[PDB]
Amino acid sequence: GPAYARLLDRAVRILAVRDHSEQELRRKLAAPATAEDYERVIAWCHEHGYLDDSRFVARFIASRSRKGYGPARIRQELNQKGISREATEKAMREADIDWAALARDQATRKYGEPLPTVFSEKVKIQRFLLYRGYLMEDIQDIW
Repeated sequence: GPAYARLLDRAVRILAVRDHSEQELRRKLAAPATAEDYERVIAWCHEHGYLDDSRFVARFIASRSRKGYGPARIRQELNQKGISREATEKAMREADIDWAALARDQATRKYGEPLPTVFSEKVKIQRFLLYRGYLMEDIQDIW
């Protein structure tokens, strides 16, 4: 009906611009109609390719990993975006990204190559990589 069509126009205009998670789309539809009208719009967007959280999460992991963030931060950010843990874990497994190698790269960029090895400097390097979201397990072998 009228509410559905008005909300559909609003949704497509938002989504035509750039990728959103389904939850990001909801927040924007709710920013300045029945529950069924919202759901029907959502459903249309998925059917016509304007929403696809699996595509969204794969792209997000790729992008954030290239910017020097590790899994623990990426997972937190995805949760904020309303991506299911299921979608996140599948896309993580699929991306098969060598986090230890990317961490080593961030470290040499900030701290030089060969990496510092003195105890007090190594601790600072570990702190930096952990804050970036790399796992202790990722970090243990950069040396």
